[PDB]
Amino acid sequence: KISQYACQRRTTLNNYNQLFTDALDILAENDELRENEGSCLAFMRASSVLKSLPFPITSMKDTEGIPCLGDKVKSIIEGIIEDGESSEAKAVLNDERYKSFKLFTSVFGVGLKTAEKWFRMGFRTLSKIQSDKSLRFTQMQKAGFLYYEDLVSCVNRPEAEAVSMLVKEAVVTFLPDALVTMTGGFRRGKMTGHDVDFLITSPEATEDEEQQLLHKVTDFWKQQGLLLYCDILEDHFQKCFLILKLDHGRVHSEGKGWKAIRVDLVMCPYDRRAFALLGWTGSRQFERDLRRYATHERKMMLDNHALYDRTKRVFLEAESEEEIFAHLGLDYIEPWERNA
Ligand SMILES: Nc1ncnc2c1ncn2[C@@H]1O[C@H](COP(=O)(O)CP(=O)(O)OP(=O)(O)O)[C@@H](O)[C@H]1O
Ligand SMILES: [Mg+2]
Ligand code: NA
Ligand SMILES: [Zn+2]
Ligand SMILES: [Zn+2]
Repeated sequence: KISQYACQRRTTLNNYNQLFTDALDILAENDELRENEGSCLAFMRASSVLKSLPFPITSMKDTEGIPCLGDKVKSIIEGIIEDGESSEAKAVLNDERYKSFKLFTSVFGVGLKTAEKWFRMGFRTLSKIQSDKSLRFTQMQKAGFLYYEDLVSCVNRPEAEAVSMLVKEAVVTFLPDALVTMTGGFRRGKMTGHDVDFLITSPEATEDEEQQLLHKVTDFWKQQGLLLYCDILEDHFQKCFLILKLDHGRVHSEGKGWKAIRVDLVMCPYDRRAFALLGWTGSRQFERDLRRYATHERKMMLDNHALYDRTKRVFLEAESEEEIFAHLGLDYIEPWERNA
């Protein structure tokens, strides 16, 4: 029996139901833009469970016994079986509010509130936004527009590895015992991503040394002329959202000779490294279900910093992700099996 929880399913990148899940992902994204949290969650859970299937749905009979497939979702699956397309997802792709919100929030520094403001002002294109004489932009948005074409092109594995080298070189200069781990999509086996994420931790660094590392690393890059954008502002761990200048010569896999890359660095206390690694590896749906399973099935409270047992009234310690899964009573799910 397929569990309703992503943390009790193995979800690899070989999706046999991309026709269904691409449509369900568009409908979920539209509900997120329209602030319809409930309908968003229903489409996300349905899409997630279909991603775990070891076979493609080819008839409505194939959906029997699958959880998280409500009547609305089954109508969408039925329609795709009928003519290979989703009329509902096609209408979203042609909707002016959906097109505008996707386009505006694709700019680094632009969220739902700014996207909504620009749409209600009558803006539909980034060219008209950028060239407007009355609009005032945040420092994040200015960087978002300046490096737009590089940031909107996907980061591949040779680029991610070239960034990892840069991060490690900088970090070990100030903390030689530091452990630097690539997290996010790339840790789950993905070939591409919109950014590169790293978890940094040090077994011997003091509270002050831990606090100063991201300032030291970014000042070092600022001096080297590689820091294009930097925000050291917050999970509750110290983190930074950056734009780094990646020289093409550093990539072992034409233009200006470099590419702007979105990089996120997270510094955590050594003792919480397993909780942080688990939270930053993802996927988003895998994390949501892990936390929901912990609460509803185990009366435990899980986040990126700790695991608390409400019955035993104790915090549970872990040196690895495997120990967290064991505390929760779950079979271990490998990072490449967390693509829920
Ligand atoms: N601010 C935050 N607080 C807690 N957890 C976070 C977080 N930001 C991200 N995460 C978790 O860490 C991961 C990476 O951050 P993001 O780059 O924004 C999404 P991603 O799908 O994992 O990478 P992608 O750009 O390759 O698609 C996600 O899987 C996410 O669930
Ligand atoms: Mg990521
Ligand atoms: Na954005
Ligand atoms: Zn990120
Ligand atoms: Zn916390």
